[PDB]
Amino acid sequence: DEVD
Amino acid sequence: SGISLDNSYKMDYPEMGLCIIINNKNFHKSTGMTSRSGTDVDAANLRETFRNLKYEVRNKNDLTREEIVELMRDVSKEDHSKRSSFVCVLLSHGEEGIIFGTNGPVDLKKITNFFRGDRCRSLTGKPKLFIIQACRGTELDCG
Amino acid sequence: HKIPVEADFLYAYSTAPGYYSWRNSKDGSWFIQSLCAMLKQYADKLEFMHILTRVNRKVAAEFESFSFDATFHAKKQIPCIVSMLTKELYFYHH
Ligand code: NA
Ligand code: NA
Ligand code: NA
Repeated sequence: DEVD
Repeated sequence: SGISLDNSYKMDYPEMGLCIIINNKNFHKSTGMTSRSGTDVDAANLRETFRNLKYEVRNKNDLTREEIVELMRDVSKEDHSKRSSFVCVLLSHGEEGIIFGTNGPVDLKKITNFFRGDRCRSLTGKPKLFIIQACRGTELDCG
Repeated sequence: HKIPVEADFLYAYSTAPGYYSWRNSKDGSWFIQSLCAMLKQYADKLEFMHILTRVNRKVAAEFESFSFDATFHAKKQIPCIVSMLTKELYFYHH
């Protein structure tokens, strides 16, 4: 899970 | 004929319309933005999904901010008279009101203004859908 | 009759104003994953706002972040439907  | 109701958009034009997918994965080093691993899975899913809805899909990868603006301008100047609707999907980094080209940011208002009722007459009165996978800031929802 | 120049737009945002949005490096983004699944299942049955509402429910219910960093761990997301549409939208006809 990563953020944009 | 009998009584007619007009509560639904007319979606039986010869074509459903365009589906423009902008898939930004790799960014110029000087921007400091990370590579968006997993975005190709999104782009392939969207292409197949909108294909089965009978949209004319165009996938574009790794566009600069200048290329995004020129693409949107050019698409907005096509003749959409035979098309029911328009769809644009943006996959990128972002902030509130902003999406990133590979070399810097673009105001979302600049992209959507090309399709205003007074600036794209062959889409006036037709639904214009913008689907945006990007951050809108840095807050986290704890749940 | 004139039409407002901002009429007949729909913005399907992956996340609420001011918030991060989540993307899994293996499975794709939470929002796009869910959007495609709901269009596949319901585009021949439901009006578009009701499809997007099912997307809201699926993102909110089925996803939660996992991170070794406490700041980014166990977080949730809700998408944000912004409609200036003037009619119902069905992808089918006749
Ligand atoms: Na319009
Ligand atoms: Na978003
Ligand atoms: Na997402």
